Amino acid sequence: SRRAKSVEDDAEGHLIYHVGDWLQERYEIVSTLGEGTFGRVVQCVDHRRGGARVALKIIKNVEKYKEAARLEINVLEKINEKDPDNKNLCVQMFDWFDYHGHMCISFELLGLSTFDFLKDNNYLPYPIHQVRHMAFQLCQAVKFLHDNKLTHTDLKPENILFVNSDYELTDERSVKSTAVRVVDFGSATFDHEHHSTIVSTRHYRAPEVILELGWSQPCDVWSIGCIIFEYYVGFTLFQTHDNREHLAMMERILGPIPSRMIRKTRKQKYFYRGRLDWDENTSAGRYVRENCKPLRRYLTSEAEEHHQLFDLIESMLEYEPAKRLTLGEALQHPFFARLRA
Amino acid sequence: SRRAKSVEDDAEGHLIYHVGDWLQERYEIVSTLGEGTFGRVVQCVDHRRGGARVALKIIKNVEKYKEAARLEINVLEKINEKDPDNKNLCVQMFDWFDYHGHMCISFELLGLSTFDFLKDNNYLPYPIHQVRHMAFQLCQAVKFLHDNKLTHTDLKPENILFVNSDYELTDERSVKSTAVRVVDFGSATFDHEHHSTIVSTRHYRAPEVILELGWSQPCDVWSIGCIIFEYYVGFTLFQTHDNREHLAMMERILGPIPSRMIRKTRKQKYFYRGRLDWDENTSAGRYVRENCKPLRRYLTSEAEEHHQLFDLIESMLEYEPAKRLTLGEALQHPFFARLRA
Ligand SMILES: O=C1N=C(NCc2cccs2)S/C1=C\c1ccc2ncccc2c1
Ligand SMILES: O=C1N=C(NCc2cccs2)S/C1=C\c1ccc2ncccc2c1
Repeated sequence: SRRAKSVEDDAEGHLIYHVGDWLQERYEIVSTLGEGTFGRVVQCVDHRRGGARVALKIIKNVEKYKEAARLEINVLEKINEKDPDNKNLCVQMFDWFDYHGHMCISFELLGLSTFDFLKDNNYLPYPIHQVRHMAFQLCQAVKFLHDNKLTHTDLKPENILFVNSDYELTDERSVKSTAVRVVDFGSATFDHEHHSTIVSTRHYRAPEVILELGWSQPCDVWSIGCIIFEYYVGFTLFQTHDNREHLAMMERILGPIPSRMIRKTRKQKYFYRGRLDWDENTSAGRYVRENCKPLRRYLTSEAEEHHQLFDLIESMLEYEPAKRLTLGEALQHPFFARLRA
Repeated sequence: SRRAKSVEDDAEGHLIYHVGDWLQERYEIVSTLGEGTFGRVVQCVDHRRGGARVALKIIKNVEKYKEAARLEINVLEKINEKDPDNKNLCVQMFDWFDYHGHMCISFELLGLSTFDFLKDNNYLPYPIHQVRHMAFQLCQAVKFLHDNKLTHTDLKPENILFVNSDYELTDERSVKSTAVRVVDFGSATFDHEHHSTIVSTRHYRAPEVILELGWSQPCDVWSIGCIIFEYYVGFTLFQTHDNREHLAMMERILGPIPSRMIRKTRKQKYFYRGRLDWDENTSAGRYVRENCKPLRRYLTSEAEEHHQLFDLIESMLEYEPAKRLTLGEALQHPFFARLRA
């Protein structure tokens, strides 16, 4: 057990349980699989379902998380409605229910997340062939969403789970099968619905989000680019928590922000004389410059297949959303020629 | 640098800085002293003030934390107004200012918190003489607040700082001087002001708070009891994050909740047939019973001075706020006879 640290702790709002407890006279809690701001996920044995091992996501007993979970539920319903055979690469929901205020969602039991595998492997990056397969699947998965007028908005390695994270050793861990699925549709959004102003986890937030110019499907593609990169080098592309620094970092890695965007943003405070307001010759300046570099310098190799990866990444991190690569285009990219046939 | 984990991370809203930076052409940031939900505290050299080392509390650039900080500021102003010579045992604020949205407060540089000293010492508890001195000062400090129509509402070991945490070794750490001060008046509340429904950090939350019956000065005294205990055994008295469990724990440790309170609470969901709704013969039941016991069983010793401590604690954890020990009574308690003369 852990120490609460404030009047409003993540520790609050959870459902108490102990291994061996049953829910709805049906799910036997076997073990806890993880915790997130939303709640906990627990491994259960489903007894109205053969003994099948499932992943139960138990949501906090709080209005905001419960709202998000009701929204997540019908996003999952509309997913099963458009892909009965689970060929779409989004996680399969079995059932859901309110449990004394805690929304509960049952999913097929998967493996470790692509983040947690990495972390548990000392942030040693995935080999390129594995990055290719993973990236490919991630694009299919999210294109499916995009086709049905959805935007996930919170794509990140923790929300991409290996179907099975069994691995081999060498002193280094290597996953046996890079089959993956996309999870967490709590923030997912249809085109007709209200859009939150701020929408992604910092490291995967797209510039149009930062500058509140509006967002839609393209901001996912930005997230995807940032993930592919992370998979390839093993650390986040934008390690920052401040808007101005984040923008400073983009500029350095990607080149300058288009004035159209600078001019149109209500977030005018980060700009002076028409450019980003950021002195490179301060300590903050020194920090960004010392801690990141132009995108193409992160290449491990000179081989073509590596350069092809970075062309893909480079297109996904296009500043201007309308010019940014779509995921349809993404699946046609040279980098993926092997995996298509 | 650390990984953001959600759309709304603690990592967000902070002010970027680097050691060596100056603020207001005055404070030279020397080192970071810690982080909390509110912001960061940094050690600075004040150059409009002799070179004095101060603790600068830099608040996030966010409406809720900034509101709390404006409130914290005038609570500190009214404290200097009623005790010019800093004899009151609350921390001394030197100055404050808005810095591009970040409220900044300057304090005398103190030492490690009573929690962090403990933690850094493997949760080995403070000897009783030290507990006595600490408890005594904590009571004076908060009585001062109580006298001037205040309630801190967030008393906890992290908010009680040693003036100087220099220590001697033996394999065990022992602080050389148990002089302490009370910090963090972000949640502090006058009697005429609006009272938040929920007000303390879980482990120090008073039953009248949990059951939303109203609260005022007495709920601090509850917190204080819980702290004294923690100081004496080295771990929290109520290790829980759920209301019903928490109430279950109280009952076991303290005896049964007064029906008056059960009956009057709008939080009627935790009660059936007039008592707490809690089956002791479930696993949850088994957990509470196995993980805590009646208050007086935590005694390390049989000596009178130990029993005296527990009479004090026992009175501070009176269920009924009006019957609960006041801090005036507290300072007169037998346990403190040594320290008075
Ligand atoms: O719908 C979901 N949202 C998630 N959030 C990812 C997390 C982030 C931080 C802690 S968990 S997990 C999830 C469902 C989910 C589905 C199947 C699983 N199988 C094995 C292990 C975990 C699993 C989690
Ligand atoms: O007004 C305040 N509220 C605080 N909150 C306590 C924390 C809790 C978690 C991280 S910091 S510290 C504080 C002021 C404060 C004042 C003097 C100090 N001297 C040395 C070291 C730290 C210091 C912090």
